[PDB]
Amino acid sequence: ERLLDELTLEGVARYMQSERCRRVICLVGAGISTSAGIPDPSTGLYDNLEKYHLPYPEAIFEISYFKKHPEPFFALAKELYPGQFKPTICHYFMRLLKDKGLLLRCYTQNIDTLERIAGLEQEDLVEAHGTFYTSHCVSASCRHEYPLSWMKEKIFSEVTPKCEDCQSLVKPDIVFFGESLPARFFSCMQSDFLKVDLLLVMGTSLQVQPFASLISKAPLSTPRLLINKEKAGMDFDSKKAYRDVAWLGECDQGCLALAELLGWKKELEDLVRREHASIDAQ
Ligand SMILES: [Zn+2]
Repeated sequence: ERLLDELTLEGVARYMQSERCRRVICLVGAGISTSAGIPDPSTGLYDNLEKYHLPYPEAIFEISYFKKHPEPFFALAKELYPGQFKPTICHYFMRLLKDKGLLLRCYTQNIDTLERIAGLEQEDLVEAHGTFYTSHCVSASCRHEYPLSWMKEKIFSEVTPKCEDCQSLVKPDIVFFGESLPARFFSCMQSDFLKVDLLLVMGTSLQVQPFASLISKAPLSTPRLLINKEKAGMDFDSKKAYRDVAWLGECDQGCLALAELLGWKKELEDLVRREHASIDAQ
């Protein structure tokens, strides 16, 4: 019955080498980007906003307030926006899955675009909270699109981004409070998990819905691995535990350990130093 030899990282790895493990879905959150300097989340973000004199601290990420007073959001973005965008070991572990024909999807809660920087393409990605990768004019008759290079220079230069056709405000394609999740999230979830062979859940405690409910959409036999600072969301320990495995610690170290067990570690670390060097050159 059990598709896993044993509820360990080793059994996951062995399963990953069986003929039956063809289709892998990654579900990732803020914990896969912390080691890249991206924040988030009781990290204190809403605790430092007095200088923006907001009606309430969360207004800085609320769509209706943003459309009226975009300047706090874009000043906050400049302040928090990292000096470089270098994907983590964990990001490049997921690119190996893509490169070996194992990645069905990466569903991500993150907006930092590191999955794309690491080499995942749009077909590979479900950006459940949207992304800074692209931005759009907020006027419904226009919706002119702007790339990250454009939005980045506007934020760094402290120039409120305005549309070059109609002068309306231009917003990054991230999901603000008051906005709905992208259609791509709900459409892809309808069938992606009907026949997935493994769920890899990394850097999320599965406290956020409807993203957390994705893990219950897989077949009951599909093994599920959690790489996270804390156990949550799965049956690791009861008398009925049969398919869920928890590795507790930082996402990067967990991916390195999984890589070693598959014989992927050399290939992975060689991808990291290489890609990080290209980024420093730019
Ligand atoms: Zn416009």
